[PDB]
Amino acid sequence: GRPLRIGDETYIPSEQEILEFAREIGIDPIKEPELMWLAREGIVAPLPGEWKPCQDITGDIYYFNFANGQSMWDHPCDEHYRSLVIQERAKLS
Amino acid sequence: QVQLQESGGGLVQPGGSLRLSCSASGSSFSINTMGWYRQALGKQRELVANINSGGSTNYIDSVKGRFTISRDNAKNMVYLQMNSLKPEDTAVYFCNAARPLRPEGGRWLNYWGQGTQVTVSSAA
Repeated sequence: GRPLRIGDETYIPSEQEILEFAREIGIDPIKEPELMWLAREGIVAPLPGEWKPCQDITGDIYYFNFANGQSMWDHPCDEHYRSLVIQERAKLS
Repeated sequence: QVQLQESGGGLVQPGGSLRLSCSASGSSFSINTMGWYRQALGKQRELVANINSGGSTNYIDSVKGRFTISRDNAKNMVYLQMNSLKPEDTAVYFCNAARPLRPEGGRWLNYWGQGTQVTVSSAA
């Protein structure tokens, strides 16, 4: 792979990108609009520590921790937002 | 929503030239890393060339110096100029958009066109 870099506002996710991230963290957006703020927050979360976005030779995007060599498909914080969605759903019930 | 539509493929004689185009929708075009990938029948998808927002390019070794990737940011277009085409260039060619959510240390989303066939053949 190779690290993804921009080189030498546009970074705001689209409503459609937020919808898709919401589904990925377990929200049913049509039924649970009250949870969508977690999707808006989580989609722009920074990569922790020394994690960097990378793309392999087949074009697939993944995350690589250059400090320790760990790799994963999802953003490392996505599991935290999955957990918060479950807690927020229970809190509001 | 970033959406890609490739065009310009088809039959081409070995040794010939061909330019592929891709139209991209969405507002994030100028910050995206745009690329061309190809998938030979029965094989994996493989980088051909890409270009990041700042214009840095990477090429797969087998096409370096025969192919050129370019972008027109005002028109939201990506192009692949191909020269000295060979039978092993036969594949479905896909345009790719890798979209950053942060200038550094962020999530990136990956978008694909549907592909256009290029067949390098002496029947062209």
